[PDB]
Amino acid sequence: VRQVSKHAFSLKQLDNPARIPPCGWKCSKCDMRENLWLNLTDGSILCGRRYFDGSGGNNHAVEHYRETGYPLAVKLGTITPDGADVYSYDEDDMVLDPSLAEHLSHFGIDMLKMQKT
Ligand SMILES: C[C@H](C(=O)O)n1cnc2ccccc2c1=O
Ligand SMILES: [Zn+2]
Repeated sequence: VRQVSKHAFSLKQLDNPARIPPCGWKCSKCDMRENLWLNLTDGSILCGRRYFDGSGGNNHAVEHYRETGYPLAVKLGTITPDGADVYSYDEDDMVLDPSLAEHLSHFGIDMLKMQKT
């Protein structure tokens, strides 16, 4: 392998004061509680793409990307002190965010307190 996102150091985050718990997240837009992605620009929590067999998510995170251009999302439940799964929609890859700890702090998340799913 994963390479540093071209957005890791230039990302401009919006001020979103909503409290984000350490576990038991929900899609803002549906019942989903798995394949939930936190968009690092706006703090939106939304579900991953639908699988070919119609399982998986309801496309809410990717729809939000197409509407906004906000490129980086981190998969809740993968955040450890060592890192997380971060996807970049405009680079179409799993990427490194060496600023991840800051990006998550901005929305009041402590990486040392999040729980592995
Ligand atoms: C976050 C995003 C989604 O599901 O909305 N996502 C996540 N992982 C991927 C892995 C490979 C190819 C595409 C995606 C993707 O769109
Ligand atoms: Zn959803």
